[PDB]
Amino acid sequence: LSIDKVLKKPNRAMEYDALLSINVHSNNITSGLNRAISTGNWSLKRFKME
Amino acid sequence: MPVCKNCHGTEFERDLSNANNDLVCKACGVVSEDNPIVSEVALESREATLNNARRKLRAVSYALHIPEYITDAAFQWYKLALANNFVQGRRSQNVIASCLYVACRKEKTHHMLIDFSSRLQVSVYSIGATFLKMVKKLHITELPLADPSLFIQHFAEKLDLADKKIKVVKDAVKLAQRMSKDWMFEGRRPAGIAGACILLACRMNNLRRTHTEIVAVSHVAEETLQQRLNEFKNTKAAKLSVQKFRENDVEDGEARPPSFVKNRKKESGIVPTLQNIVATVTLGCRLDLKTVALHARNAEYNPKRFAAVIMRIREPKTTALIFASGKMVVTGAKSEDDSKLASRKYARIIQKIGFAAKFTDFKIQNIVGSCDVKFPIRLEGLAFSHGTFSSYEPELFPGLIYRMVKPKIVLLIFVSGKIVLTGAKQREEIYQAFEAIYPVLSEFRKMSGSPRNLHLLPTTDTYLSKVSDDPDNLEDVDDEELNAHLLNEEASKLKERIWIGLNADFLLEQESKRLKQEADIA
Amino acid sequence: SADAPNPNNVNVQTQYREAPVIYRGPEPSHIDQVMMSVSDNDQALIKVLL
DNA sequence: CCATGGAGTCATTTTATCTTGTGTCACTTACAGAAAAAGTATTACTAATATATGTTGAAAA
Ligand SMILES: [Zn+2]
Repeated sequence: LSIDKVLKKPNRAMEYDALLSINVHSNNITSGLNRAISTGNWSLKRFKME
Repeated sequence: MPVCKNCHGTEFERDLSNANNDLVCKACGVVSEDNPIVSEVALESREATLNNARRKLRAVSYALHIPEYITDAAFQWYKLALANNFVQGRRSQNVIASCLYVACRKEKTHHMLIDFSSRLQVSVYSIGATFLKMVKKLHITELPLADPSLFIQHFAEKLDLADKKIKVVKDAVKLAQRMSKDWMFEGRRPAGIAGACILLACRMNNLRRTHTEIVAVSHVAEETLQQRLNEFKNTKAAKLSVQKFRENDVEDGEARPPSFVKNRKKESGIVPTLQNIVATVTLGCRLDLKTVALHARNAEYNPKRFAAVIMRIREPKTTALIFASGKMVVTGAKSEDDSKLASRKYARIIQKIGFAAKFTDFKIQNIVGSCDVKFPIRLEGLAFSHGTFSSYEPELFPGLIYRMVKPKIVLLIFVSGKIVLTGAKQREEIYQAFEAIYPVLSEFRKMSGSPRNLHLLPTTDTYLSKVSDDPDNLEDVDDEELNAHLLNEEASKLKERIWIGLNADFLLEQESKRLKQEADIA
Repeated sequence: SADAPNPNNVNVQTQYREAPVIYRGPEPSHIDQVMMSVSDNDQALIKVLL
């Protein structure tokens, strides 16, 4: 999704790596993991079992 | 807050000892609260946009490693700037950007606008522009003046190396401090001089770290870096003290920033000067910019580029302007004797070639002026004092922005003391503002004098009267060179042949959509 | 502080509600090691042990 | 005028369902997109300033 809001609007030639947004987009992997291991409620939608 | 119903006591102690939790006053003994009851355990256009602002806010928030704190600090600023509707039509990033920015500025932390953009492809101007605009549409304090003494911390973090850098830190700090004191700090992009200090103290601690390796975190130019460096090499007691002992020498010596040193390179009682004056004139009739573009010496017309025609002259070296509606702007006028003079003259092509086009609604839209006090100025405390009426941004532009409402003029300021002044419709207002603020200039100095009379030269309307105000006096003031500024018919034939030659694609889609007008009903 | 700040302060951030935490216990005790530090988000952190 | 056929009502199971399940501390941590409106960024002008920036290149060692 966050790769697309660059690519909706053809602003000049769009490349500019689109990468450095990943830090913007991170800690869903970290903080989401901390909060998990501290609280101990594991939300798994992939197996639909929590 | 209540009172003893007996002793009329004004002060209470809760008593937590015996697990009654009484509430009683020293002079009464009567309780007040026994039994201390104590607790335990959608769709709107504006509110939704506030939630979105939260999301784009959090997103950019930790990315720069900023406090969870400062974000909800700045989110409020966004809510505020929404009230004046400054945030409506401008690219959302540039808004959430500065709105997040000024916050961590006020807290005096390390974050930087140049650093702040690279989250985007954008230019550290557009963001800077929007930023400085929301400074106008709100009213903001002086506090956010950053120094390198803050940035050298975080810049030191990514330098790798070892514990020695902390030593280097103090080695750098007192360095930069003296550099601020030695007077060649002002009016420069802070992150650069910070990196310069780091390169120095690092070399002072005898390590090898390349310039590239420095600017990676410093986000400045190599050339800039060593330029500010070599600017440091020749400074006071630079040679003599550059050895050990670090610096126990706090002695400033002299102070000579390159600002007025270049004033020596080409080398009150000094009057501000008139650079240009902007005005307007209405011709009262609409013409064809294409048709007028046919015969002129000074003309260019490309609605694909700009919808109007260029008009200029060699003397008195004026441009002014022309519109399609038959109005115009006046530029290139150093005085009023030149302006209404030229303002009438540009109508001589028209009334010679084009429509009736009389001379109407002549008023100065702005006047430009500049001068120099010939001594240095300390801005860092200037705005820190007068930033109610002033603003100083090291990053964007070197000098200081001053806002005077009385009279209403913006005063552009520099280190050398050269002062450019405009945003005035009146020549007297210039000497008014310059006069009144000059005591602030004499107030801030480091170690002419007499204003004489406040008004010396004749007024503006005198020089406006020195030119005929009657819209029908033209041929009399016709330079006779404009009689020669008409090109012949053939020059318009082949010259227009070139114009349309290149413009048949622009007028192509123009008239093509003019056909789509028929396609509308279809 | 918890209220909504504005770009207006003439002087005071001042007025404080002091809410000291008290040691409510059945027996006298001693304070030995008292730590001052700051977490990753840069906010003062005080931890004392009795 | 009577045995028959057909249906109408009326017990009777067996399936689908829901309320419970010893007590007390002591901590614990509304979808998305569409259109309308508002406003703005260029898009030229001087015109002073003073850094940055790049390049380059020229000039010197
Ligand atoms: Zn009482």
